[PDB]
Amino acid sequence: SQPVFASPLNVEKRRLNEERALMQAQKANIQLPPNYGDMDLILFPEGSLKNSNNTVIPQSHLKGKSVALYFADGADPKCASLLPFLLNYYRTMNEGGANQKIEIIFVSLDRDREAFESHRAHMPWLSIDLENPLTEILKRHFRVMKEYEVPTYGYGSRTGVPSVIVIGSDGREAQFLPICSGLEEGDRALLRWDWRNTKFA
Amino acid sequence: MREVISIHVGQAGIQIGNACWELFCLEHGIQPDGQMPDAFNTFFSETGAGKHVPRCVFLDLEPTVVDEVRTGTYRHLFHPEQLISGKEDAANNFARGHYTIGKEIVDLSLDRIRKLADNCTGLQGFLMFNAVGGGTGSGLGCLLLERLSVDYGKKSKLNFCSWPSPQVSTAVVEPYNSVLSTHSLLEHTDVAVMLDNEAIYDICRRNLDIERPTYTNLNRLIAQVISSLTASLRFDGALNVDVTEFQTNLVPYPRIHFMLSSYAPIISAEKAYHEQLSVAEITNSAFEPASMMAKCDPRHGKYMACCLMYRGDVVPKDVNAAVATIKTKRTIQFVDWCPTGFKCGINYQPPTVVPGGDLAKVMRAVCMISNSTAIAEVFSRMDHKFDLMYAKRAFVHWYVGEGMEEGEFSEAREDLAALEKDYEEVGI
Amino acid sequence: MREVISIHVGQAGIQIGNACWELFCLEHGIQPDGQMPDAFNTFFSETGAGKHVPRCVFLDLEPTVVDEVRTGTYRHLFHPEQLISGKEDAANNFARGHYTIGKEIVDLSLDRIRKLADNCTGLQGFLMFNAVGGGTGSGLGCLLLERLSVDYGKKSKLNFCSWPSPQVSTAVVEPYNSVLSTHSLLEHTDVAVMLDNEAIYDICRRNLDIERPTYTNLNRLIAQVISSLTASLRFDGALNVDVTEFQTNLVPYPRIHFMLSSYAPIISAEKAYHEQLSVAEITNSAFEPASMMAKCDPRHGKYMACCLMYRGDVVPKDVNAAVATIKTKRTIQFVDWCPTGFKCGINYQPPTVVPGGDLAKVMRAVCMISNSTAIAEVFSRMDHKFDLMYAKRAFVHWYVGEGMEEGEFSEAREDLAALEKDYEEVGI
Amino acid sequence: MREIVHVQGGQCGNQIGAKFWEVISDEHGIDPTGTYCGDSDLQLERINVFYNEATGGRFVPRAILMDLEPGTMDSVRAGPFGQLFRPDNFVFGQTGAGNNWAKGHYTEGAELIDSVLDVVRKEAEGCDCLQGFQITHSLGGGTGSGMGTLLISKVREEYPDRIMETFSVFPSPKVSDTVVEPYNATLSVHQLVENADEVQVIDNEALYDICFRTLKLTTPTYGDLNHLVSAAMSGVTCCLRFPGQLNSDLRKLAVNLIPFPRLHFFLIGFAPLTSRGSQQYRALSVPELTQQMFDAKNMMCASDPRHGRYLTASAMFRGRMSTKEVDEQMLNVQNKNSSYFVEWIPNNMKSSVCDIPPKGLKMSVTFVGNSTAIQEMFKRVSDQFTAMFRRKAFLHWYTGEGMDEMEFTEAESNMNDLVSEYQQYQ
Amino acid sequence: LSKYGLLGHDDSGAESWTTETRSEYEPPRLRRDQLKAAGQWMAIHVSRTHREDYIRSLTPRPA
Ligand SMILES: Nc1nc2c(ncn2[C@@H]2O[C@H](COP(=O)(O)OP(=O)(O)OP(=O)(O)O)[C@@H](O)[C@H]2O)c(=O)[nH]1
Ligand SMILES: Nc1nc2c(ncn2[C@@H]2O[C@H](COP(=O)(O)OP(=O)(O)OP(=O)(O)O)[C@@H](O)[C@H]2O)c(=O)[nH]1
Ligand SMILES: Nc1nc2c(ncn2[C@@H]2O[C@H](COP(=O)(O)OP(=O)(O)O)[C@@H](O)[C@H]2O)c(=O)[nH]1
Ligand SMILES: [Mg+2]
Ligand SMILES: [Mg+2]
Repeated sequence: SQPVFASPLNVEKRRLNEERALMQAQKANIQLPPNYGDMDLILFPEGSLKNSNNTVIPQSHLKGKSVALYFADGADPKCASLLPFLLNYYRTMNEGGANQKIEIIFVSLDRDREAFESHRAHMPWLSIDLENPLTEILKRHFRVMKEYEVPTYGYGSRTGVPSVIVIGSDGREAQFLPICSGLEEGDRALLRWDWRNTKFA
Repeated sequence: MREVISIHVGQAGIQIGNACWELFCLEHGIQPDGQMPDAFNTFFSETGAGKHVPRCVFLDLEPTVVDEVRTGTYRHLFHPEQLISGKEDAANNFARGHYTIGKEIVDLSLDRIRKLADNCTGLQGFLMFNAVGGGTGSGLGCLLLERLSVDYGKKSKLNFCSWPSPQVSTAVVEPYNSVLSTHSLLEHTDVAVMLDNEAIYDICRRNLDIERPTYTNLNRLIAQVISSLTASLRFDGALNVDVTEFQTNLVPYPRIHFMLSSYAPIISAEKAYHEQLSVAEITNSAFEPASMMAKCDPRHGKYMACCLMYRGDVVPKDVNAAVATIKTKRTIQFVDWCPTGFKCGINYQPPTVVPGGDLAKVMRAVCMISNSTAIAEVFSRMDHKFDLMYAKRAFVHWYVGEGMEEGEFSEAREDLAALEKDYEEVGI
Repeated sequence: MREVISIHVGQAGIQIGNACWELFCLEHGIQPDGQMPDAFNTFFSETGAGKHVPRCVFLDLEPTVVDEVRTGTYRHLFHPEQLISGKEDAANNFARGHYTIGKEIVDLSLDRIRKLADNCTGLQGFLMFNAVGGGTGSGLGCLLLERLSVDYGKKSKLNFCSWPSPQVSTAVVEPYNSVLSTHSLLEHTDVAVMLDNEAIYDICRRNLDIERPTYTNLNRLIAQVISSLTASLRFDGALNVDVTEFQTNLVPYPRIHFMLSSYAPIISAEKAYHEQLSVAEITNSAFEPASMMAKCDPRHGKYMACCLMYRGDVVPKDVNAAVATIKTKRTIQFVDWCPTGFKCGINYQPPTVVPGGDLAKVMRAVCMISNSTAIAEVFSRMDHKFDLMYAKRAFVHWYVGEGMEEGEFSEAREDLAALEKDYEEVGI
Repeated sequence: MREIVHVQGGQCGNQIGAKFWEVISDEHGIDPTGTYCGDSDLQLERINVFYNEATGGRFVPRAILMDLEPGTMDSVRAGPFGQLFRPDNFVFGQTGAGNNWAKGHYTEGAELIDSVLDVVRKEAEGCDCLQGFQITHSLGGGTGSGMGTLLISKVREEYPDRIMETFSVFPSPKVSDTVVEPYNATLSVHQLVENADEVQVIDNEALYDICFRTLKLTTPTYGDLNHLVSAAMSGVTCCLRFPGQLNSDLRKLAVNLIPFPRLHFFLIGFAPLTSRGSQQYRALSVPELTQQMFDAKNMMCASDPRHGRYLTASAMFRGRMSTKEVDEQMLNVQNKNSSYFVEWIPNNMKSSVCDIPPKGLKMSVTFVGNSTAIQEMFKRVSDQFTAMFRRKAFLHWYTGEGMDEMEFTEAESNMNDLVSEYQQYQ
Repeated sequence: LSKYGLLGHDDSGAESWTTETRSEYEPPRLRRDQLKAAGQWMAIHVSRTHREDYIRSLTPRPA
């Protein structure tokens, strides 16, 4: 359910969870469907995360970190004005600390594979390739939209391109980072990122 | 048992109300549906299978926000006719909201007030929130205080109104709206608390330091403040100072109950890691002469009384040292007939912060609801704005065509001038 | 109880303090984020989970320096409210930071110093870092010390100020910023330590023997001086000295408060092997005229008082032999009225080294803060350059349009000439 | 933050400003369609100093282009980086100033006043605080000299507590286009001494000659002529957008240069300007730049400072470079050029370590200097005035649009009173 | 020839652009690391030598 009801992650959420709850039904005072606390997910499969040199990184690395989706497009000039600023904020968290603290995952709005690589080589943090359908189902979950083409389900777009958002363990958002929002604090709202209340646990 | 009734008049009071009831439901563990997976009894009734309804009334003469709540997230936390709305916006007219369009839902609003009050005995008071500077917030608020002083004369009436600021007042006819509600809250309201939109603008731009937050963030800071007021009702603590004590100790005169508000520490996201939450510095910042919520400078006024509601893991010793050092500072002064004017109501529960909002998880907090003779300047600039506008009959024909007679314009002016002479004479 | 704050005003103050707070953070085992993976109380403040906030202010009118530490690797060690920015550079003008818009900076800087001082069991230091000839170094440096003089009365004002060189000035109005700063630095600060740039480029020439040091290698040496000066407050030692008695140790007269600085041993790691640095030879290497850091020859300046700070595994008895052979040595002039003029403090910890710096690790070090009459000859040459600026009134009427009255150059001149004449009558 | 407002004035100003907006854009790493490319904090964190947002991330310069003829502005949309400017920022003249100061300032330029104020105030008050202005214009023609000096005569008294830097292209002793030379030159300069904060003198005739020995190419087009100017255009304001060990800004640069309010005419030059044959063969260091910028032959102005004497010098070095190698190397040039510097000011120079190198080059320096050597260039303009004014030549075109013989004689009297302090400060 | 034009005497680009404060005042345990790969690191003698006293000088603090 969090933060958005209708999303491809959250229709897979309900299909997965009360399926194994009805596995527990005829296996045995269970209640159907389960409570939102009882639903649990895996956000990224085994073959999703790619680092800089295109090797797989599992989900176990993300523990004890502050992981945030980075919804961005290479040709967007507002992404161009943000990308160095978030590069600086990455290296200040990482180097200023015994264990590197924040972690940024990439999803892209680019045109094709070649445009994806030119935006990828400038980025040291982890990334998700465009051919994975995990990217497109994440567009409809956190409601990031460039220009309204795909049908939204009675919603209005929360963000614009680009938008960074910190997440939790079960697909929820933790706190918003308004670089283009109702606050529209461009290139300054990255300081609002916390790391005491949002830990991917 | 032990419960209070909250009233919201005008869409400013509604936008306060959906913020306070946003915070009240989360700190009690209940949901927008009304279920939780007996401290909640002061704000929510019990109905069978754990569903809770707030003890509130929503009043607004236009549907532009009331049915929008009826389509919003909090549809079914509220009772259906808990949200009362007419058709026609009163539109910045005290006379319209007092005579013609107000009375069609005055009888509807008293019917819901009776039905929620007689639910359980042991009611303490009414917590009314409205806009003084508008039409229906001032006019329909005046009739509700007129008709509640004749039915529940004994019960408390704590008001929290959005008084304007000298710089920005966002209106052209609000000198007429404010001084015409001045006649209503002297002899009817028990204790009136002055709030101000642009003072909370001042707080959120330099202390929590977002460049552009809006109405929806002032609503969070009001919700924090009224939470710290009502905390002693809800949760246990070292000392219990509830809403029946707030008037025993802050107001010494029947005509002197206009008094300010303050909240410390209003901490941003980045400020919480470094700034240690010493009880000594949160009281100092609460007493800071520009950290309150009125644009009301107290350096050229005297302090009558002060209550400090501490909320969190607070020991009373460093509270006693915090109130020791605030007397020893020569910067502020208290009035000469009152050497001791402090209250320390402590509650063990830490403040409940909203994730994804703008504040951070603070271990301790302090709420400063203080009476002072500094009401004189916030009402004398208000008197001067009335003087330059009333002298040439501007916006006068709108009110006299709605039933209100010319002459009540005059007697509200010397009613405010009499209160000005009261605050001047008492500070001697 | 032990507590010293730092006030860095000017681009020199931020750059020197950039080296100071990186040296202090590596010495207490503090990462750049602030948290350690009871001696930290004197320079930092405990908060949260061991995360330390330095008792400091980084003040600068112009950007591009103060945002550089707002964007470097030390952003999240500093509280972001003592990081102070304006928009306009003080522009190498004394009267821009003293007689036009810098009031918006000083009115909240005193607020931040008050907030830092309400964190303290006992205050004993006012370490101010600035450049004399810079516009905001002299301009706001004058205004902050007069505000702190009337705010905080009888405490110790430390000041490590960068005097301009005899030979280079990197400006043409360096006399115009030096005589004005000094005219109000005599009556405001308590301990003024002279620093001067190519005394110390020449130090890095013949001692550290590296072919390109810069302004940042200057600041690492100065940070080593401050660290050894205040090491006695941090760790226990054989003979503990205190910053509040340097005030009574050095100055003989109320107007004679200018001292010197010299650091030893300063040998890079390649030549730190041919000789074993003993206590009796680091004293001679510090007392030599080519090791002090203001390039004034003490051959023609009579020594008055002298204080030596020791850092490492040093016993006091070879200190006693070392100070005896200095006292009997004739090439160091001591004046006839003062036979006892040495104060030696000894601390236990070895001096720390930046990882891979031009300084080498050493088991012992000496810092010397010495009062001498030779300051009269540094000041008499800046005295001569001020008349030769003022001969046909060059660069004076933009000061007049800035806000100073034409004619306060005259009493700033007479204060500097009273400084010229009084060391002459002392030395007899 | 600190906003600089740029104006292109006249045909020379429009063309020299087009190349400067090309060299700033790729110094910040910006595609001429508006999108930023280059991936660095240190060239993007200070971009609002010259540029503005466009709610798409696009950056548009804070530059207005103003000209009384439509010819050479159509060339800058046609040329590269023509889409970078704002279309509203152009203001048009459909008549064409025919080399006359009278229609530049009084008559034909009066109807363009109500449009040029409405676009320069719109750009100014949109920011929180303006820092200064920076115009580029030539004293030769009419729409640069007369129509440009009309801007200084109005922007100062409406924004009094600010500054501006005017880069004036000055005429030639030897070559002569724009045959009515001394009338436009004198009519601009007497306004310019009273009412402008500093003036940088830029000389075409001399900058052909830097292009003939140190850059020594046979076919000098107006492109690389303006590219050599745009290096010192960029270096004089580099620390406004870039950090440094010892900083400098325009307001500071005025405070420690101008001693008396009536001398503010400054030489300008850029080092290194290394020949194409000498490119690989210079292990470039601080000693060889110092002799290059204290070299008379390498000055953009057509004045030899051997005859003159530097009242105050200034150098904004750029790049990763040592700081005392600035300091005692300039003490060496005082001790060797003792007679080339004024004796009643010791330490006559600026040092300023702009910590960011020029575009592609490891390290450089930009020299600006208040010199008394300009008195010979100001007196040949004076006798060029008098030689053509005794014969009353080329005056009927001026007087027909509201001139006076009286107003021409305080133009020469302010010219002589401008030269007057220079030879008695020697 | 170049890739940057006439003013570029050679090619460095903005990829080689940092400041002295950013390059040098970076985290110190990091600054230990790349220097570790590139070269990180009256006379009184020991009690063995028979210079000055050596009998009772050997007993309380042997060396
Ligand atoms: N605290 C607070 N005050 C508000 C808010 N919105 C408006 N106000 C104040 O309300 C004042 C005027 O009253 P309004 O809220 O506009 O409307 P009203 O009082 O219901 O009267 P009508 O306009 O006739 O509906 C304005 O001057 C605002 O200061 C809000 O969201 N929070
Ligand atoms: N020792 C030392 N001196 C410095 C340093 N930085 C600047 N200075 C000296 O300060 C003098 C000029 O003052 P700055 O600090 O550069 O500038 P400022 O203090 O910000 O004042 P403004 O001129 O208005 O900008 C120069 O002559 C330098 O000698 C530094 O990091 N270390
Ligand atoms: N640096 C430079 N100088 C030019 C350029 N075009 C013309 N000039 C000079 O400017 C003078 C003509 O003035 P101009 O600005 O064209 O007259 P205007 O159009 O009326 O302002 C000639 O003597 C040229 O030497 C150019 O593109 N660059
Ligand atoms: Mg009404
Ligand atoms: Mg400065």
